[PDB]
Amino acid sequence: SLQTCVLHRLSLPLKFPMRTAHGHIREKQAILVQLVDADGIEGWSECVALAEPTYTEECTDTAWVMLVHHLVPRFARWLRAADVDPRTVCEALRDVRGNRMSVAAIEMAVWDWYAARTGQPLVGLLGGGRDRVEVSATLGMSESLDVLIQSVDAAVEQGFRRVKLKIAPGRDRAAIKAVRLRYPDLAIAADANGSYRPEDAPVLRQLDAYDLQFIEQPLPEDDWFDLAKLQASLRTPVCLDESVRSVRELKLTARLGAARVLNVKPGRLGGFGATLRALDVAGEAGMAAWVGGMYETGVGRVHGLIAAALPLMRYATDLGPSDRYFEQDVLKEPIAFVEPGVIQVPQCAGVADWVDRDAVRRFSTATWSVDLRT
Amino acid sequence: SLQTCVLHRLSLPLKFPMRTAHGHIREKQAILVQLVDADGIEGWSECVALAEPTYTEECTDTAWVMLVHHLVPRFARWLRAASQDQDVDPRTVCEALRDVRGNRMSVAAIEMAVWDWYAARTGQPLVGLLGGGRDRVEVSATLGMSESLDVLIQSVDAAVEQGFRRVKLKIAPGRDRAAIKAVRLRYPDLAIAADANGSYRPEDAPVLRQLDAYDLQFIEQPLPEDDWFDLAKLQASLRTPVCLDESVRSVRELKLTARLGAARVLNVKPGRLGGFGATLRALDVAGEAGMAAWVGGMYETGVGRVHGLIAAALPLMRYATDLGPSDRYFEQDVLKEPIAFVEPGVIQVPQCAGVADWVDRDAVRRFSTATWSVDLRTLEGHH
Repeated sequence: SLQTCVLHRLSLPLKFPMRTAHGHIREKQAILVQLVDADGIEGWSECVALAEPTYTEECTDTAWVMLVHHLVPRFARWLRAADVDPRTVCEALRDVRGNRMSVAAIEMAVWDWYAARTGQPLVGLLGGGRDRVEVSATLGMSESLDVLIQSVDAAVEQGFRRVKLKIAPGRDRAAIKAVRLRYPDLAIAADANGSYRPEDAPVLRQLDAYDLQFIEQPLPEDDWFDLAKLQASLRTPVCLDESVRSVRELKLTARLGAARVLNVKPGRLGGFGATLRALDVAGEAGMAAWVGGMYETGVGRVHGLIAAALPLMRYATDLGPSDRYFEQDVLKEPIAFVEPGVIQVPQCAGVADWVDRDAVRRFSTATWSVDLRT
Repeated sequence: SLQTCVLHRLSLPLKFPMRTAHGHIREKQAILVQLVDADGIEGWSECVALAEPTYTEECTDTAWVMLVHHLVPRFARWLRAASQDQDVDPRTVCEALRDVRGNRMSVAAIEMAVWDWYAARTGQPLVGLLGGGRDRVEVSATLGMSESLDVLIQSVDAAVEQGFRRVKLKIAPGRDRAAIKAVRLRYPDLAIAADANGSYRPEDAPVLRQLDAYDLQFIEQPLPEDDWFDLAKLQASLRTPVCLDESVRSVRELKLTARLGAARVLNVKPGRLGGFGATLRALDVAGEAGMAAWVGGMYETGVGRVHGLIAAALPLMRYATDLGPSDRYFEQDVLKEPIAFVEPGVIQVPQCAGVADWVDRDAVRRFSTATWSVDLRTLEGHH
């Protein structure tokens, strides 16, 4: 008996404005979806599209009109044709190409609502066994090795269980060697941001000595055949992030043996059902995965942490505590470490009771709603 | 220099309702991009995004905000760069937008209006500017499917009587072999293509293989956009070329297609690919790979249709275009003079140094549901 869909557009000041090409990003623009049934029971979710289409093609502005004028009307029409199963929600959105982050916002709000409605932990409905998740810190490159080392020192001293070092041609082996020299037992992964070419196979192979968890995006996006050849020659798992947009590119990856680890963003995949399907494909291929982040508000952070509880999510998540992102977030209690470098998996039956509604009112720049029966 | 950009959101009544997906609709929404320089020289283009995101992920609503709030500001910033100081080279305009992912139909509208402005500024035919040699192009007709084989054959005769040099039949499992067999027997020498719109699955391969007996020019989009290896295996099993349209959105996807042997024919739509420069890069790669290409349609207004016929002049565009005369689609279009056959089934390639002079300003104005203008030097616009 879902009755209302309310879209909230928010701007939250970032604690640590991020550098871009021509300036800086100081606010997180996010869209929260709030679903309300006839009895007042709610489910919420966050569309993770970023303000500018620099990381994927969706951005807050285009997500907003996609929800308002296309996906919400479709969802309402589908509702008006017979209790609701959150596993079937994407059937309403059958005919829509891409727009997976806008689609995810609807689909995840419906799961969140259904957890609230049934009073069952959302993580339990999805099949998440893990009770706590380890968290990684990402470290930028530095021309100075001493500066890189200090950044690792500071991370380890803040509790972190994994570090992920950015690397690139001429700025890889020296750094990783010096880090592994200093911390023989630390989990270290590397992120190459597509800076290597197939000729660099021997350099990457050289890194096998350091027992990296994975090397993320070694080659340009869509160098699929080159990637499959490169992974065949490396003992270290290749990890893909933006190269795998959908369950399809995942099947391509599996068939070619092009990578062994996935950076999963449930919103980018199109929601919880899509994440579960991806983990099925991945598990059958003998791959493993971890949850990456999109500097989410606490609503999306909660859902990401729940996804990180899923069995195949064997590596550390990039989702840190709220206070690494925002001075003030949208939850009554911020997400925080429960042990150094470790976060408790959210056991809420839906996030709604955890939302600070005064904080959502204050950060809102626009609101739009519709009666789903109309 | 270029001083103003005006975006026009249009709604054009159609002669009769066009087929949606599961519906029909009365009116074609379109976005035109208009650029004006300090001397009053103009370029136009059409953003080909459809009203619903059912063919690709872009639609009218999202393309409008992408243009207003993201791409036009980026383009203004680039126009003020020292390197655009004396000449604006349309070849390089995509560098203003190099940090945007996807959004290729919105990107293409910028890029193509700049090409168009540049031809008008230099008084050179846009087609020669892009290396398009053909002087004329042949035109195909798309025929819907009916559970009546009579309706079908009647539709085919009607297309043929009108001179169309190809027919493309809509097909689906259970309504494929019978229609094609009948048309092929009746028309032994007619170019026939088929468009499956993703209606087949890998288990249907035996049915599609039965189709090789009819010598189709291609079968378009046989499978969903679900798995590249299913496609590769199907094409390897078929003597008939597979044609991809929406499955190929970029030159890199075309590289992968060719590497997989997943298809042999490309439906080119410059807007879907990211503009004229992207289209030339796609044709390079398709020709190197042994693929044939042709230009498809998006129910374009006159602006988009003119630009699409100019791309269809390019050397590798070896098959007929789906871009037919204005009047098949609209009582009143945005050109002073409708696009028409020069001979039955044939259209003269536009020789305009830009389409600006051909635009009916009154029609553009009547069909406008929204209009946004911006001073390109400052960045103040209004509604």
